[PDB]
Amino acid sequence: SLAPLRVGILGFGGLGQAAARLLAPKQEMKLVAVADRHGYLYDADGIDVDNAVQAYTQQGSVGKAKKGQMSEQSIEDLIGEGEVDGYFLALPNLPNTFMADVTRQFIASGWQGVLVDALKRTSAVEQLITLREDLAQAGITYMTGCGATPGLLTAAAAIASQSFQEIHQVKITFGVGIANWEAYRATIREDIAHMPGYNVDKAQAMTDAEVAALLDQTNGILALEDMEAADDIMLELAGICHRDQVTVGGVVDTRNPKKPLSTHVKITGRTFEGKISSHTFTLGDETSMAANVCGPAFGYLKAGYGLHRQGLKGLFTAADVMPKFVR
Amino acid sequence: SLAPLRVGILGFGGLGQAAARLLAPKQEMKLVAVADRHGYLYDADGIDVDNAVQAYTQQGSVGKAKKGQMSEQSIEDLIGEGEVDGYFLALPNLPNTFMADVTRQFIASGWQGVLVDALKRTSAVEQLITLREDLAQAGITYMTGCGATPGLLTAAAAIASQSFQEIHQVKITFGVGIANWEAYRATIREDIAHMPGYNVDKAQAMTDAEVAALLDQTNGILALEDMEAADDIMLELAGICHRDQVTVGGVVDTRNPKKPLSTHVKITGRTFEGKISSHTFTLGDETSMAANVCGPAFGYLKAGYGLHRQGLKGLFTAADVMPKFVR
Ligand SMILES: *[C@H](CCCCCC(=O)O)[C@H](C)N
Ligand SMILES: *[C@H](CCCCCC(=O)O)[C@H](C)N
Repeated sequence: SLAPLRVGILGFGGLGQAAARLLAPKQEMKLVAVADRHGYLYDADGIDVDNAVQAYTQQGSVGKAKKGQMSEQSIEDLIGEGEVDGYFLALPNLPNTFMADVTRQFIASGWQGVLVDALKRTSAVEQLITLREDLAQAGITYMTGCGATPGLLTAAAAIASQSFQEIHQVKITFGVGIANWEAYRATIREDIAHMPGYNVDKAQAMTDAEVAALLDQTNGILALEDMEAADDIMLELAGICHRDQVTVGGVVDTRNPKKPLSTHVKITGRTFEGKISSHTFTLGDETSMAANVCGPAFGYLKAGYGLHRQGLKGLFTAADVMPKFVR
Repeated sequence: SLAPLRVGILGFGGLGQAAARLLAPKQEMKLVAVADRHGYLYDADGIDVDNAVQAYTQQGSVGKAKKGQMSEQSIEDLIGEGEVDGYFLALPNLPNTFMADVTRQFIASGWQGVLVDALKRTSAVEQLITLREDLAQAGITYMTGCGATPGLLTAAAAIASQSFQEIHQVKITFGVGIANWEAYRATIREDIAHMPGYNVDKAQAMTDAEVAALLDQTNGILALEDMEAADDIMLELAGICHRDQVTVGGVVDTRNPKKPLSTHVKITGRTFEGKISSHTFTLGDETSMAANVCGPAFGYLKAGYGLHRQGLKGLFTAADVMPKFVR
């Protein structure tokens, strides 16, 4: 609180903006750094989040904020300009190697400290796993899949698993209600890619005409099933179950702020007594995606710094470490 | 699996017996050591659990098992006789300093490795907190309150807390159905001590006449409220909330194996968006007390060994560390 963790956010779409708002009341964490594609903002005294959001939404980049710098190498620039202890990578993984490529930038820069992502797709977390020794040698402590799911729900399953001799199934069912289309339309193609007959390339190339066309066919509801979702490999690496016993689905209602169903994870297994049973972890319907992604993300950044300060570098998942409550 | 964790159990009432049964199918953990008040059993090749339970239930001590040694200093003897990497302290805290006194024995012996308890009462965990430097200097890694509650539910609350700016309440409600009076009547006074107008001294002095008298007044139901329960100090030490915002209650049905209500923990707080909401973690009704106490206990022993192998000694609670799934 005399010595808060100095943190940055890379990416300032809806998620990074929400992360900035979440950090505002924190005593022991201070936002000093934001970057987007076209500009960055450093302030060792703490970001003016109102000014950064104005700049981004009104002028298209935080580079246009007071103290903002326009730059086409915004991330390269920001890394070198300021004392930052940990970054939240609130970047869409677009192209599908970008998170790994931003991370390769961090490795290349000679910067050390904590990185946290809220990656979703198994194949994305697999690219970060390939970098675990590169990260370790660099002196980076990297927390992967530390959002809502993967993240919060993955940790809940890892704890719930302790009652069982054998895990049979981990089933994640999420709900999202969109309150502000503005701070979502940037990322809707990420969700549509999981729709039947879609892939990341097909979703990303869609026009708003095609998006509105698709959404009108279901009153703005995206019912997603058997998603490529890194909870599977994270629980597998944690020794809890095989990735094939993990299934992720959910509902995003693009036309209602109200969560369309209660986010939960159900962990089914057999106990040492041979009894088959299930634990369920259910999220409150008034906890938003932002709260359930960004809250854990900074809890893992804080846990990560704890690991970093004890000399433990490399790659950790949300299934591997207990997140620390941030005040 | 070529090199399993060699573990012991101190105390062989219903809980220690259940812990022995839980370890039986494990590949990467091997039970080598049991002790009770009047005898001990060491076997580096792995305990015959059938023989140990026969001896205990039939002859009143594992000292009477094959390879068993009768001894009135059973714990002092066992510690010195065998290579054991971690012990589960499945001892009733009777008298109320016994767990701390057994732990002072471990500190005095020069033995190092992992200890785990399933203590319940705040004041008991407070006695272990006083010993944290003694433990560290001794080279012991001590995992306290690593049962069902405290333990599993405490870790669930620590994870659930990450969605919130401020915690308002953590409410734990547990159910226990007693299947076998035999493996419970030894510990029923532990639960009765939490009944209205009772304390530990009054409960412990009760005759079976007085117990049966009390139980007949409620068809064998013990409805317990605002218990002295270490989940409060564990979540406080974890920086999550004040101990006064933690409340523990539940129901033990002494006359039915069926769990009388679903064990759950409800975490209420305010999100960064100012919204009040609750997460709920609910246990399966066919997960027994044994599974939900002993499963986590060995998950924390395994996590503890991981901490020990990286040179981290002293005192950890279930709120502080992610338990590791034991195969
Ligand atoms: C990513 C998943 C969001 C999880 C929402 C959980 C909740 O807040 O209850 C979306 C689908 N892009
Ligand atoms: C200790 C508490 C047991 C917790 C039971 C939880 C469950 O298995 O659902 C007892 C009251 N002695």
